[PDB]
Amino acid sequence: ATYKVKDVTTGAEIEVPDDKYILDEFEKQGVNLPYSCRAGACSSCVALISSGEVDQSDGSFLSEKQEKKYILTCCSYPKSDCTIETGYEDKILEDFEIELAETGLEFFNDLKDSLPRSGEILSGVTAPFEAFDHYLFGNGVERSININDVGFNINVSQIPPIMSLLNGKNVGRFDIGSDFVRNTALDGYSVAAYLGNITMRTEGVLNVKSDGTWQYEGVIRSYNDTYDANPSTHRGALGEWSGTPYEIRIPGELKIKENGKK
Ligand code: FES
Ligand SMILES: [Cl-]
Repeated sequence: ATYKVKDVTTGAEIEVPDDKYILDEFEKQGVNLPYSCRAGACSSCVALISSGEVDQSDGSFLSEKQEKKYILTCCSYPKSDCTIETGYEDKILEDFEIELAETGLEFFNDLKDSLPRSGEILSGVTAPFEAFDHYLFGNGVERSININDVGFNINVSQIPPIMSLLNGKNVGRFDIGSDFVRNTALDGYSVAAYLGNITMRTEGVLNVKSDGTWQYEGVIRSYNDTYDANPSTHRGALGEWSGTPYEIRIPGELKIKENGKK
């Protein structure tokens, strides 16, 4: 047989026969699709499949659960009419990410009939689903969440302006006041999945002694997150599982106090 496989990404619509790989056939009819290993052992050629099915048993990199929504194009034979989305490597979810997504949606549905779509976002495990629902249905209304409710786990070792002094023959008392970017994946997938990269500010004093002991004390504050979950973002990846961008105000001050030895 020969089933039609459409690609959202390139727009193409190739007739691909059940005995041939999706990548190869696309390449034959002139469509350049991404790849690297060509041996079923990475994710360079991964696509989302949103309808139809395939035989990718020839590949191994994807977990059992990944394979429900993701295919490896360099090892995939269609078994039906397929719509897919190539170029998905940079949006793919890891197993532990998919588990959190699956569980958090289940819990979100448990409160999705009385969502305010304004004010405070509810913290924790439902936040990513709440922030995304607001993206679709909130018509750009500002939202907020206190910096102490987000669930940040921030260490000195993760703050560049502090560490550029701390890794260096620097001794004495240093006042530090600077913006830095926080990739909230450091704080675990449930914060990342709605905050992504966010600009923060730390103000405090670092003491470094000749003996190598140091201590730091100060605070952290956050600028507003710009929430955009369009089709090319990680947040959009969790969504596909149009809107309007919006701000998340993150008021308050987080306190920071640590010490160590070089
Ligand atoms: S290119 Fe490595 S899995 Fe297809
Ligand atoms: Cl600055």
